[PDB]
Amino acid sequence: MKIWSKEEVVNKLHEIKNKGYLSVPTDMFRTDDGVVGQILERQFGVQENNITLGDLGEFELKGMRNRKAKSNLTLFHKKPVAGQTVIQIFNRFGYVKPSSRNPEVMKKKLFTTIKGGRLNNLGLTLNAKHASEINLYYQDEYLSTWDLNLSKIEKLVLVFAETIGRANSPEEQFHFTKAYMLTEINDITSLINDGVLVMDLCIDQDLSKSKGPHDRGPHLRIPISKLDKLYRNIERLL
DNA sequence: AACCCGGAGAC
DNA sequence: CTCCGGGTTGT
Ligand SMILES: [Ca+2]
Ligand SMILES: [Ca+2]
Ligand SMILES: [Cl-]
Repeated sequence: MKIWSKEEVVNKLHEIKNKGYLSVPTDMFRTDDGVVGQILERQFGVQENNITLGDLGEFELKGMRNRKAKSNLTLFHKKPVAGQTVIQIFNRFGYVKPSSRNPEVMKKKLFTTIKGGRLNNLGLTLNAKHASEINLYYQDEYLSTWDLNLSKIEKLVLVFAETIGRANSPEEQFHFTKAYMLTEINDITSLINDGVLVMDLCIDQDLSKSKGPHDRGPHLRIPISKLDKLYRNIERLL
């Protein structure tokens, strides 16, 4: 694994921007929102996930399309340590609905954003006692507990891409034009409780093809507009 | 299994 | 806010 110095990251980001629009190799294409991140990883020579460290060593690397209205940033995934499993949650709260991409395919889905301070429309909410005790509730009923490790996201390199071509098509291209270094992370207990950080569940199941469920892992996420609540220092790199 | 990489539109 | 995907890794 290469450990990238800050100066090496800054230099590489300028080189990447100077390359202009980057294309998706045919062998890579798989109708995938995450392709922006795969392309960015290639530029940094990131060959596999490391269980211990952020992609670049000291820093974790994240790419995003620069949409006018931006989806949340996914920080990492983690299964609950205790209580109901994600599959047990899916069994109870999932709902039958056609695929959004292919209307002829029937699915069972649970795509829901859960946060502190509020019940969502499915009755789900979070609270936190410590960063190591984040609890999922349905109304006043305790379901599950997460013990989250934030080590890998202590420092981030976040890079934004402009796009040309249809989203998730083989012709989509990416020009990485802006980047930020985010450091000095805050304790997350209050951020969970106040609904700044959120948890997404992203489980579905292809019923038409008689397949088993696909749990993508509970996602800890944050809106880009609220990153200054998570990190005390945000520096423009590119 | 349990992680990895990321999205959209309505009001 | 509700609602939404594509993978590989570890057993
Ligand atoms: Ca990684
Ligand atoms: Ca990453
Ligand atoms: Cl689980």
